[PDB]
Amino acid sequence: QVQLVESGGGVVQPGRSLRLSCAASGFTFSSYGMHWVRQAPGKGLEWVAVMYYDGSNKDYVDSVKGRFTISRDNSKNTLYLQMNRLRAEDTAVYYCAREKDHYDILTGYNYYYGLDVWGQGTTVTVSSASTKGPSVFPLAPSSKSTSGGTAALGCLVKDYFPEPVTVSWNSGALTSGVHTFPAVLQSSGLYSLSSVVTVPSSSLGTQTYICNVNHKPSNTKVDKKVEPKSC
Amino acid sequence: DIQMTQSPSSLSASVGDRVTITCRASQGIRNDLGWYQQKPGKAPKRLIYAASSLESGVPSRFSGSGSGTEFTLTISSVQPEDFVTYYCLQHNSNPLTFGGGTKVEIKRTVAAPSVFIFPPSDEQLKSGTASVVCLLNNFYPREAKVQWKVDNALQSGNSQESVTEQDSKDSTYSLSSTLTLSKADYEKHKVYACEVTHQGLSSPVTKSFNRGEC
Amino acid sequence: QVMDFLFEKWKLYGDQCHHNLSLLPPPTELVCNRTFDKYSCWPDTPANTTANISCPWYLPWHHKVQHRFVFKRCGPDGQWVRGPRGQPWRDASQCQMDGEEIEVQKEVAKMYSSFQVMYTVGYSLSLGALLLALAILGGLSKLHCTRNAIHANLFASFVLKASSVLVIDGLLRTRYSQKIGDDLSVSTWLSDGAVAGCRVAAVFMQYGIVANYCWLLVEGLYLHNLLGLANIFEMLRIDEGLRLKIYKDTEGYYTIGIGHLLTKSPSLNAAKSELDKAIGRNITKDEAEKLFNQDVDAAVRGILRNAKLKPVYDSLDAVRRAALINMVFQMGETGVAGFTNSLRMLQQKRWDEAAVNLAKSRWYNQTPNRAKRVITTFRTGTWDAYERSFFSLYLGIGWGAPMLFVVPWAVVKCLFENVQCWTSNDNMGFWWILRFPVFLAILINFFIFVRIVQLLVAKLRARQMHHTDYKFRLAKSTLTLIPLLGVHEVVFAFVTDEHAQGTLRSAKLFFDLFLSSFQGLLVAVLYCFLNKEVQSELRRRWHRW
Ligand SMILES: CS(=O)(=O)c1cccc(NC(=O)N(Cc2ccc(C(=O)Nc3nnn[nH]3)cc2)c2ccc(C3CCCCC3)cc2)c1
Ligand SMILES: *[C@@H]1O[C@H](CO)[C@@H](O[C@@H]2O[C@H](CO)[C@@H](O)[C@H](O)[C@H]2NC(C)=O)[C@H](O)[C@H]1NC(C)=O
Ligand SMILES: *[C@@H]1O[C@H](CO)[C@@H](O[C@@H]2O[C@H](CO)[C@@H](O)[C@H](O)[C@H]2NC(C)=O)[C@H](O)[C@H]1NC(C)=O
Ligand SMILES: *[C@@H]1O[C@H](CO)[C@@H](O[C@@H]2O[C@H](CO)[C@@H](O)[C@H](O)[C@H]2NC(C)=O)[C@H](O)[C@H]1NC(C)=O
Ligand SMILES: *[C@@H]1O[C@H](CO)[C@@H](O)[C@H](O)[C@H]1NC(C)=O
Repeated sequence: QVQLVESGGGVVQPGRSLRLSCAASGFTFSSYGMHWVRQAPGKGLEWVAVMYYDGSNKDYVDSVKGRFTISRDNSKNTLYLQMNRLRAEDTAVYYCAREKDHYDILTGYNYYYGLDVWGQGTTVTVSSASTKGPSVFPLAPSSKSTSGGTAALGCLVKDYFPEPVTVSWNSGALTSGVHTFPAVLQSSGLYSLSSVVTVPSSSLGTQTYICNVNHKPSNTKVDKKVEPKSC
Repeated sequence: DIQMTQSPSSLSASVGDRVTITCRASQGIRNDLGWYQQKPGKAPKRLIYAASSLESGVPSRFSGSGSGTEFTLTISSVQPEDFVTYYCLQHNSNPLTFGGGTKVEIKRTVAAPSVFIFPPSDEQLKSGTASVVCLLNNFYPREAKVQWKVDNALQSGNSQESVTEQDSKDSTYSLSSTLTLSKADYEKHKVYACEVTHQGLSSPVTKSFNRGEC
Repeated sequence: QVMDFLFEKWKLYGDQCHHNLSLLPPPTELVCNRTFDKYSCWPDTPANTTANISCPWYLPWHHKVQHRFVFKRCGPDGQWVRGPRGQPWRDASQCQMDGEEIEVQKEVAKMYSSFQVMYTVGYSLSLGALLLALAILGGLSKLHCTRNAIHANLFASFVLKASSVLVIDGLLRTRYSQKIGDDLSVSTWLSDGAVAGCRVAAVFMQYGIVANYCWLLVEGLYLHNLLGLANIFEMLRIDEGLRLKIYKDTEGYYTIGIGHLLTKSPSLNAAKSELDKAIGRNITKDEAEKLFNQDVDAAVRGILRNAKLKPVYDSLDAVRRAALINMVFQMGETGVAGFTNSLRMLQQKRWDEAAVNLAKSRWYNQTPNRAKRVITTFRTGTWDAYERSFFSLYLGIGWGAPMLFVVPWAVVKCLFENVQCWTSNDNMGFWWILRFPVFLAILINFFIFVRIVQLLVAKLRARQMHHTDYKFRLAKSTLTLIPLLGVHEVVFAFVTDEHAQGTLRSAKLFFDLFLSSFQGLLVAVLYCFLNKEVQSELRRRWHRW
C-alpha cells in the first residue's frame, strides 16, 4: 500500500504556469524527504527539486531555480511543484519520489538512503499549439513500394495535436506486418506519424486495406482507404 | 556538480549473456549510488541501493559493486524482461545527477533493410504541401543512413526520421524518413530518390520515383 | 529504550530553542536567519562570520564538554553553510563524544543479541540454583556441619562470578544504539556512574574466577586430607607437630619429633644418646617417625598394664582409642587414670556426659584447644575436630589467596590502562596476574587428583570400602569437576589468542561461554542437590508435612 499518485499535468502554454501535485499514501509522509524528477520525451532522467520536512532545506536544479517552487501540505500528505514561466524545455513526464534520511543525535550527522519509491508520472506538455485532429493521407502502394512478392503501404497521420493517436488496420483484423512509428514533433509545433503494413503483392486488388486513425483529444475518427497507384 | 558517465549507452546481448553496465563518477560519491530499471512507458524501479545492496524482491541475477568513483551493475543471466533501459543515480550531493542511461537491446544477425518509397497523395498536394516517405524495413543493427536526393542533388535540413522499438517477434528495427516540402518546392524538381546505407549492404539501395503517379 | 530518554531531552532543547528564538527582535541587517539546525540553537548571525554557542546540554556527556563550543559558518550569501545534501553544516568537533559509533551488521547484530540471551539465562539459572542450594544448606538442620561449610563458600564464589556478569551486561545495555542503514550502530561511550560500576563488577568477577579455583583447590585438599587413612600420626601431628632440631618445653627438656624426649638432664651431646640409637647408623619423615612409632606402642603397652585404663581402652572403638592414646601422650598413664568419672562414662558409652565432665577439669582450662578436639573425638567418634582445624587455613587459601593477586591487579589496571569495563585483550596482566594463580591451582589440583586415586584404591582394597559410603559418594562430585574445569579453562586460555575476533573465534566464544554459564548450576547440582544425606533431609522436612 506504500504509493505515490501524481496529478495536475496537462497542456499549458509558454509563459503560463502549473501546479503539479503528488499525493502520498501507505506511509508516514512527514518523516520522508521528497523529490521531483523529470524525463523529457526522447531523453533520460533529470532530477529537478527536493524538499525536506523542515522545510528550511530546499533545493532545485539550476535551470528551474527561481522559476519553480516546491511545497508540501503535511496534513493532506501532498507534495506540490509550482511551475511558473514555463518554457518548451519543461515538456516532460514528472515523477515524484521519496527519500528516507536519518539524523544521528549523538554526532549531529545526517545519512541519506536515496529515491526508493516513485510515483506513476504526470505528463506536462508546453506548446502554443491548439488541439487539432490529424489529416490522414494514404501512402499508396506502387511499383516503387514492392520488393519481390511483397508490397508495403501505410497512412500518413499528419498535423495533429496533442499526442496521442491510435492507428488500426481493417478495424482490428490486420495486425501482422504493421509498424506504427512514434510521432515526431515538427517545426510547426504539431505532431506527425505514419503507420505502415507489409502485405503480399498478389493480395492487392483482392483485399481492401483501410487504416483507422482515432484522435481522442479532438474527437476525431478517420478511416482512409488505401488505393494502389498504377499509371 | 557531480557528472555521472554511463558506459555504454546501448549494448547488445542475447538471453543468457553476462551484461555489465558500468557507471563512473567525477568525484568521490562514496557508496551513495543506486541502480534503477525503467521499463518503456513505466516509472523507474530501483534495483540496487547503497552501491551493492540488492532491493527486496529483485532477482539475484542483478548485482552491484563499486566504491568511491567506479560503479558496476551486473546481470549474470539476462532474461527477456531485462532488455530495457537502466540508470545509475548518485545521492551524495545536490544536485542529484543520473548517468545518461543504458539501453540493453536484444542481439541478432545482420539483416539489410528492405527499402520502400511512397509519393505524396493527391489530397495532400491539394492542401499545399508534399510529404514523401522512405521506409527502411526490418533491419539490424539499428544504425542506418537515409540520404534524400532530388534531381541528383543532396538534401539536408528538410527531412525527419523516426524509428520503431526493437520488434518483439524478430528483433529487427524499422525507420521512416519523411521529406516534406511545399507543393511549390515539390513541383520544381522531377526525380526524388532515397539512398539507404546499412551494414548488411555492400552497395547502397536507392529507391526513386520522378513524379509519375505510379 | 536509552535512546528514547535522549530523544525527549533533544526534543525539549528543540522546543526550548524555538520558544527562546521567537521572543528576539527582527533583524535590521542581512543576517543568517536564526535557526535550530537539529543540533543547537543559533541566533541571527552577520554574513562572513563563524558564530558560536556552547555544546548542547541534552548530550549524555554534557558535563565533560560544557566548557567546549560548537561553531557554524554564516556564508557570504546571507545563507548558512550547508553540507553536500543541503543539510545543516557545523563544526561540533569539540562537543563530539569520547567514543566510537561501532557499526554492527544486521545479521551479526541479531546473532549476538540471540547468543546474549543464551548466556544471560544460563547464569541466572545458575544464580537461582546456587541461592536455592545455600537456602537448603544454611537455613536448615545442617546448621553447623563442617563438610557443607566448604561447599557453601564455593557456591558463594560462583554466586559472585554470576552476579558480576549480570551487572556488566545490564550496564552494557545502557550503551546508545540506533539503526544506521541496514547496520546497527552502537556507541562505546558509557556514563561515569556506568564506568565505575562495571569496573568494580569486573574486579569482583576476576576475584570470583580466582576464588572458584581456589575453592575447588580446597574441595580437593579436603578429600586428600579427609581420606589419607586417617591415622594417629596425623592426629598427634595436628595436636603437636613435626620438628627435627630440639627445643625447650614447659619442663625444660630436649623435646623432639612429636612430643618425645631424648635425655634427662639439660644437655645437647647427651641427647645424642637416644637419637643415634633409634636410627642406629650415621631427622626426617622417612627416619624420625621411628621415634613416634615406639612412643605410640609404648603408650598402648602402658595402657594395658594400667587397670583403670585397660577395660576403657578395650571397650572403645578404634577412633576413640586414638583419642585416649593422645591423652596419655600429653599427660601419661597416671594423669589420665585419674579422670575416674570421665573414664567410667566412656566405658559406659555415655559420650555427652563424659564430654561435659572432661571440660570441667583443669586439663581443659590448661589447653582449651587440644582438649576440645580430643573431647569432640570422644563425643562423636570421628576425626572431625582435626578436619575442622584445617578449615580456617582453607578460608584464607579460598578467599585471601585470590585477593593477594587480584587486588594489586585492580590497582595495576587503574594506574596504567583504564578502559571503561575491563575485558581487555592486552595479555600483559591477564596472563601473569589473573591466569597464573588459576594455572598454579590447577597444577596442584592435578598432583592431588592422582594422589586421591592411589588413596581411594588403598581405601577400597582395605575394609574401609563400601560403595554407598558418603566418602566415596562425595568423590563422585569433586573428581568430576577438577577434570571438567581444569580442561575447559586451560584449553580456553591456551587457544584464546589465535583468531582476531572472529567468525570461527566468535563461534568458539559462544560454545565455551554457554558451558561456563551453566558451570554454577553443575556444581550446585552434583554437590548439594544430588547428595544422598541432603535428599533424605528434604524427605524428612517435606514428610513432616
Ligand atoms: C563409574 S564410577 O561409579 O566408578 C564413578 C567414578 C567417579 C565419579 C563418578 N560419578 C560421576 O562422575 N558423576 C555422577 C555422580 C554420581 C554421584 C554424585 C554424588 O551424589 N556425589 C555426592 N554425593 N554426596 N556429595 N556429592 C555426583 C555425581 C558425574 C558424571 C558426569 C558428569 C558430567 C559429565 C559432563 C556433562 C555434565 C555432567 C558429572 C558427574 C562415578
Ligand atoms: C529570513 O528571515 C526573514 C524575516 O526576518 C524572512 O521574511 C519572511 O518573508 C516572507 C515573505 O512574504 C513572509 O511570508 C514571512 O512572514 C517573513 N518571516 C517572518 C515573519 O518570520 C525571510 O523570508 C527569511 N528567509 C527565508 C529564505 O525564508
Ligand atoms: C563566542 O565565544 C568567544 C570565545 O571563544 C567569545 O569571546 C571572544 O573570543 C575571541 C577568541 O576566542 C576573542 O578574540 C574575542 O575578543 C572575544 N570577544 C568578546 C568577549 O566579545 C565571543 O564573545 C562569543 N560570541 C558571542 C556573541 O558571545
Ligand atoms: C564576504 O566576503 C566575500 C569576499 O570579499 C564577498 O564576496 C564579494 O561580494 C561582493 C558583493 O558583496 C562582490 O562585489 C565581490 O565580487 C565578491 N567577491 C568574491 C566572491 O570574491 C561577500 O560579498 C562578502 N559578504 C557580504 C555580505 O558582503
Ligand atoms: C534558551 O533558554 C534557556 C532558559 O530556559 C537558556 O538557558 C539558554 O541560554 C537559552 N539559549 C539557548 C541558545 O538555548
